[PDB]
Amino acid sequence: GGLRFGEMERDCMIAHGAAGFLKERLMEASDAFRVHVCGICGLMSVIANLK
DNA sequence: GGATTACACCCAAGACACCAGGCACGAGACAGAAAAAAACAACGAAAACGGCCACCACCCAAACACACCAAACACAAGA
Ligand SMILES: [Zn+2]
Repeated sequence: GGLRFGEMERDCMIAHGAAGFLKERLMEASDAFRVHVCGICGLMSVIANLK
């Protein structure tokens, strides 16, 4: 498994002002995903066929 | 009446529904409700007996008068 980067760790990163490190811990070191939203209704009901 | 009560990490151990009355269909019986007839109200037609005008005579009502009684100004008495 992986180690939990909990809420108090986020508080310490925020105190340090390290925004890029926080974004990288929570996205690229974890469940990063790409979704499509509708520019009109703003719901994730867009049907994307990428191929 | 609800709702919240440290943070991170390690390990082990058990279960991962079974079994029982309701829906459908599955058939009777008085009750939810429908059909009928006979004693219920009235009206048409005949019978004779109760109701209305006479006739009628005896009992209650009015007039006359009697004596009797209740009563009312006032001459007299009285404080
Ligand atoms: Zn849309």
